[PDB]
Amino acid sequence: PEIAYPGKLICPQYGTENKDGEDIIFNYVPGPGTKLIQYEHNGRTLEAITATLVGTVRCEEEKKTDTVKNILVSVLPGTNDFANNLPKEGDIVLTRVTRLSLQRANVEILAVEDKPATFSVSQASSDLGETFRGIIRSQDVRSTDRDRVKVIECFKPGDIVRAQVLSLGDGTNYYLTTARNDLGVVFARAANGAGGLMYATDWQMMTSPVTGATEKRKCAKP
Amino acid sequence: KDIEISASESKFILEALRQNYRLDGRSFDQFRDVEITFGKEFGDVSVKMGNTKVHCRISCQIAQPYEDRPFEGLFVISTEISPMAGSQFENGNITGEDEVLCSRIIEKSVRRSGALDVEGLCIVAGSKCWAVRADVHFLDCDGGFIDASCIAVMAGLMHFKKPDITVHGEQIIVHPVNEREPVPLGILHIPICVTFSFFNPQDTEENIKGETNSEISIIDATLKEELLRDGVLTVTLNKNREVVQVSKAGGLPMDALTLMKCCHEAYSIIEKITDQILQLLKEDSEKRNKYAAMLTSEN
Amino acid sequence: ETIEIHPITFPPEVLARISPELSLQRHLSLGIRPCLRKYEEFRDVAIENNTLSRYADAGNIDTKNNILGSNVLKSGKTIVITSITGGIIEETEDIIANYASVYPVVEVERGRVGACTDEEMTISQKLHDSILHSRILPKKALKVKAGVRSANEDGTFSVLYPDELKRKWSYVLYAKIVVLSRTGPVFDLCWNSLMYALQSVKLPRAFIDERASDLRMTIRTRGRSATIRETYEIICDQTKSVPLMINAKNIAFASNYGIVELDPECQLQNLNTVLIADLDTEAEETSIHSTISILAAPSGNYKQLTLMGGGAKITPEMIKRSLLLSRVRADDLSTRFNI
Amino acid sequence: QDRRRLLGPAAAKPMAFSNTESEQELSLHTGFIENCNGSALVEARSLGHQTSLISAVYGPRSIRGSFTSQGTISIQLKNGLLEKYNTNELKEVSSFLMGIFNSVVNLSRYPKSGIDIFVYLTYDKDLTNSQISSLIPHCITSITLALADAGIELVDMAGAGEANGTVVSFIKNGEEIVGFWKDDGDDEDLLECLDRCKEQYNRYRDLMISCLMNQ
Amino acid sequence: MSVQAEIGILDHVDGSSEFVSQDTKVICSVTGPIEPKARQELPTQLALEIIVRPAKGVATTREKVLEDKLRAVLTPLITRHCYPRQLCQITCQILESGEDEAEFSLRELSCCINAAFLALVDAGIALNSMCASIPIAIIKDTSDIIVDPTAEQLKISLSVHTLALEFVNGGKVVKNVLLLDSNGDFNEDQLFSLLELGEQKCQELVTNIRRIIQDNISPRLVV
Amino acid sequence: MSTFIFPGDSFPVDPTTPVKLGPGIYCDPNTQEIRPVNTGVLHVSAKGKSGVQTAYIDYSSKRYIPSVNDFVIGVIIGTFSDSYKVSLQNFSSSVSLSYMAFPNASKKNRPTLQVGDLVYARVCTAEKELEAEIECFDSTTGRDAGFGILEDGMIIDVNLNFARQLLFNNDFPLLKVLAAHTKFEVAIGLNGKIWVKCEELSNTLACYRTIMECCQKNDTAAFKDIAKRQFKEILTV
RNA sequence: AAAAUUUAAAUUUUUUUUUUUUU
Repeated sequence: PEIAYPGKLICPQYGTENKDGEDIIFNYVPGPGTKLIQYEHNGRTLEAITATLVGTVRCEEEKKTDTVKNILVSVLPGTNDFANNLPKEGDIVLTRVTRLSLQRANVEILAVEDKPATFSVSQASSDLGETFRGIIRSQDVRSTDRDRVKVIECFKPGDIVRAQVLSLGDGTNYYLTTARNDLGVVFARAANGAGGLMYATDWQMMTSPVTGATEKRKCAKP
Repeated sequence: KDIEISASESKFILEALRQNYRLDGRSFDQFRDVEITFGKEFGDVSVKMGNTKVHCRISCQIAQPYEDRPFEGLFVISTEISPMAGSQFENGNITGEDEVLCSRIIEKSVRRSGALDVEGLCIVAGSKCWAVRADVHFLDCDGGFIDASCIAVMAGLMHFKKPDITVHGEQIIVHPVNEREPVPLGILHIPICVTFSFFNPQDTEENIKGETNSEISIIDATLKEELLRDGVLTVTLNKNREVVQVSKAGGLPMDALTLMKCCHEAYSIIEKITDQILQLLKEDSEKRNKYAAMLTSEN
Repeated sequence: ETIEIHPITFPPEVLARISPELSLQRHLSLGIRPCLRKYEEFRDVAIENNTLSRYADAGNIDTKNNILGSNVLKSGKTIVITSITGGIIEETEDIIANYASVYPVVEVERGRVGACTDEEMTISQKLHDSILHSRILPKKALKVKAGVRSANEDGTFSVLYPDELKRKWSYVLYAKIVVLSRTGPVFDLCWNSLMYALQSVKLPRAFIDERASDLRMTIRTRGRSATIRETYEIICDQTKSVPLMINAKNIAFASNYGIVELDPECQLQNLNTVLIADLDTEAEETSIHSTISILAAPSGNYKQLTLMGGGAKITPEMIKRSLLLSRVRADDLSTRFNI
Repeated sequence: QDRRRLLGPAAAKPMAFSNTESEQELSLHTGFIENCNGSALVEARSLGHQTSLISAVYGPRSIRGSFTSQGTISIQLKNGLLEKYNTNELKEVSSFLMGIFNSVVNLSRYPKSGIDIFVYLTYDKDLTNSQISSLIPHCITSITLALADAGIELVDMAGAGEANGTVVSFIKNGEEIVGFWKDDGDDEDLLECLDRCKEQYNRYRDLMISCLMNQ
Repeated sequence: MSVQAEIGILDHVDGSSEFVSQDTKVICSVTGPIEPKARQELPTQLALEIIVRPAKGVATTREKVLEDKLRAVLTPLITRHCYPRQLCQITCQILESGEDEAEFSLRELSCCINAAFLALVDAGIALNSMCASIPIAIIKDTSDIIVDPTAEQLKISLSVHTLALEFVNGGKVVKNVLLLDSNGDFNEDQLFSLLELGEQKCQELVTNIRRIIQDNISPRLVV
Repeated sequence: MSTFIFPGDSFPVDPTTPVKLGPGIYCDPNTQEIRPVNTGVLHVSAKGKSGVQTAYIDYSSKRYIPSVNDFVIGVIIGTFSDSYKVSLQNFSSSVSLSYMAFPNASKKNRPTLQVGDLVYARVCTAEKELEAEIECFDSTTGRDAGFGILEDGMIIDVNLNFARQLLFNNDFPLLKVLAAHTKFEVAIGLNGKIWVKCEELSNTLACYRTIMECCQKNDTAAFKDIAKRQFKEILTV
């Protein structure tokens, strides 16, 4: 099982080795790119791990610590795709600020990172209003002084924020947060594009070199 | 796109009617004064009643007639609102209601009424006729548009002339403009519409089962006046005392005996203004011909 | 306080999605384009003509097809296909009134469903305008010389054609532009793809009946009557055709241009005012604001020029440079596909 | 008329003219549209009839409507240059299209996400001296290749085969049917209508997987 | 210089101007900044939507491009960062043609820019510079060049031209070109000559204009 | 014969001066330069002001731009909880007003105003780019309950520069002749709003028609007889 | 003769051009 077309039938649910006289059972575990599909053939049923995508087979395992063997099946592309890497709960997503409310802040999803950096930008055109947009509520900006929140003192339109997914929310937008000392503002130009490039003075403040002008943004830890 | 007015301001005018006052300075049953001025082109006119300003345009060209009435020429009126005349309006909403409330009137005021002989657009039957066009532009609103566009179109028809024609089968000879004169058009009757504007000072029930008629009706609602009115009514007549259209499409309930008593007062109003058009058409054409006298003696 | 503020840098595919503008400014530092080109590196142009007209096969022209002369255009990452039909109305030196044009309809399949987009609605107008301002087409080229189908002996038909000269008739032509994978400005490729379709248009042989059955009819008035004229329906031949007559010495070609001004901050080592042409690549189309678009026919001719100056100044010399770059890019394409 | 377009003067008219087991064949190509994320190109030519058409993917696009658990498909059939199929004739096929892919696509992988499918019936020869029914199975193939190009979770290379005015769509190497379409034909020819469809399906899916795995 | 203008002639609208050159009467209207729609906003700059009504007929494609080139010119005139998440609807009315709309669009494009420039002054919005446009033609038969032709001269014109310039420092420095609408047949050599009068003439136009603005508005101003 | 200006003129003053910016001038965020960007007449603040001068252009407008510490008149249009929806000018953007920004500030006490009322309030906090905010009661009131909701009255719209002269100027002849007939109230709104209540609607119409006419004619010296005539026009009766 | 007793009301945007109905 190496290279896969969508529909390439790969392996059953279970397999068997004999490692030194004692019998060891395999547990083929479906992952992304997979689906167990039952198959009757000449009478008898059969479940099988199915390639549902384009690229490479990859079989892995990890047990949770904090004679059978679980084997995660994992299917990949191999030698540009983001529907592969749709945002799930808790992820770190780079976004651009769309509009500032007194209530809240609104951004659009652009780029999703990954675990052990590795990214996945969306390949979409925002000028259609195509992309997924999300919402940061103003009390969710940080937890330190979470009540008397001054929204303008952390964000302006069009700016880049390393933010964490809260949850799905509705279908229209997202529940999103920045409430950490490592999260928040990544980069913007001065006066929302009307001036040059600005650098985070602290983790807590931001200036600009040539100008001599600073602004308050909830910057990320660099 | 929403006009916002305080309810305090709402009671204010409603009080002023209850003491027989209105903010403009007219009487209740008094109409604005009308300024009519023509451009150099035929079928070109600027019409102005105080704050409301309009402009329209008449033209014509060659087309075939329909199968429907193969005898007669073609004619239609455009009344596309631009949000220039007020920020309420969409960019050319032909599907808004008030637009239709502006539309169907002028549709009935002109087209179904037939002030203009469409049969006098027949150049040759079924082959080539006229396509006469009426583009209405609004400039700035203080209401009375549907009365203004009533006038300014009918103003424009009495100033447009069409050029000279000669027929030989297909050899249809449109002549040069300046050798052979342009020829004006045939108006069967001159219609003038009147906006009526209605104000209950009371609740519903004292209009409904309060037998006492107590409802104030005025002419030519100004902009602030127009935003609180309760019924909408327009009648149209002529010089020969026939009633062209009436449209009360709902709104406030309303006594019949009022409406006849209303429509009689329309008559004396519209007649004087009508003749004022009639002299100015002459007098401008007199000024055209006196300047034509100031041209041939000059040249 | 003198501070080594360490910035945060990214993969380049991250950057362009974020900053169209600064990622451009990265390319300008090396002096390149984010379409990986250097300043004046221009896209290849590839066509096939006449494939989708029925007049592709000169040997066997098929039956139910209705297409006059066709053009395929691919250049860069945008495929555009040009199709020509024509219609006929019953018709009854170098000045504009001698000059007509066609009726095109563009569609850009840019993912959006819905009505006619405003980018498209400009296009078919803008072409038609300078086609008139090209003065390509005297209406003598629209004059149709019909034959009459002589009902000859034993039930056979031959169309008597007159040659070398009562009603007249006129071709009226049409176009359709389909746009696939829009990556930038489209108008130059809208222009140039038409031009090769224009040279492939045959005029099909039109004829009327010998004596059409469809004759004069009368209509009764309320006492009077008139006569409908006889309805001679023109018919184009299934077979014969003639080509199209062109003021060939006015066939232009298209080219756009962009001039930018540069930040000192944006450099990476491996005033300052740069001309770019062959514009593409959204980041470019966002951020270029003083621009130049030119029509030109290869002997130094110019159908039009289009300046929108919204960014930089314009020198007299970037003008001449673009003019120098005009007569190259056009003249090659005149000679490239030799149609 | 239509104030939004250039349609010429009205009294003109277009030009008029009067009279004076076989092989199907493909040429399948992907990755050529940069607006999309999934593209597919199809040439077809068979015995009097040559056909070319384009299938275009936009996804996953955001949904401004509301929450859904999973994905949603949208399919457009548009006339190309010459052949003009009827408007209501189009969307019936678009209805028939969506039913099959709703036994294909892992929508559950794609919550609140849209699928846009643009099909361009671009150019067709019919030089032969239910005319839409002869073009059904090639659509599904053209969609599947573009949907592989956007790389979306698809259960099977499902395909349809044709036997004389009859369209039957398969999976599992034909061992199940996912989409059924019938016009006039014979009566109880179904059993032969199993076969010739199946083998074209047995042909076509092999042609498809060659187009991708060899690239 | 048979041009003439009016400022502040509408009522419910922020900026209004009648521009009257030699034959064409055109009024422009400006409303802004006002509440933008959902599909129309920009997070940073100012959104602009522009409507031109012809004198004759309705809004079609012929109107559409004259709109859209006029979109391009105003965008650097406006200090666009000053009004984020906002909208200024601007609307132009063609009232008089003064030119064959079937054959030309030249003078109107010169006219409407010269119209809309002044209603913004009525509107008093943060702007950047000063501007002007003129129509220029070159005769087919005489082969000479007239600034501000007529429509019969357009009939014998070979090539029609509109120049839009950006004027600063007392409106004297050509800061930039805005629009050069080269249409008709032309070469290299005519073009630098074609600028070279309009280099002067548009400044000569604005030289009139600078006066006119203050004459109309300083009595509207208070002392 | 003034310090008249255009956007795109030469700015008069030297660059090395400590200068508080007034409105109408714009500093470049990109190239740090500063230019007059509006139409009209500059008025240079004269010297001696701590060595710091100030430029401002007289420009004319009707469309009011919300700016801070400014007294405006507003309309209750929605009850977005904790925080009112209020408008200041038709077709413009709505403004947000706290429910608590009120002279008896009490968070358990929710006040009483309803949709469609007229209130007097000052712009407290307003970025150019953010949802603007106002206050009736302010800290800059200094515990003053001087703003507030209005009663019925009557409100008239004028252009802004006129309304400045209503506020900023005692030489403005209007309040003289009006006090010379009857006694009444006046609220001044920098949003071009002028709210008046009299003892009488009769005089209020007399108050109405003058202010429409005078601001139209905009000729302050002529306003003696023009005002008094409308009284006779009311005293026509 | 004292003593005291009770409440709580809802916030921030998705769509396809106008004929044409019997003197």
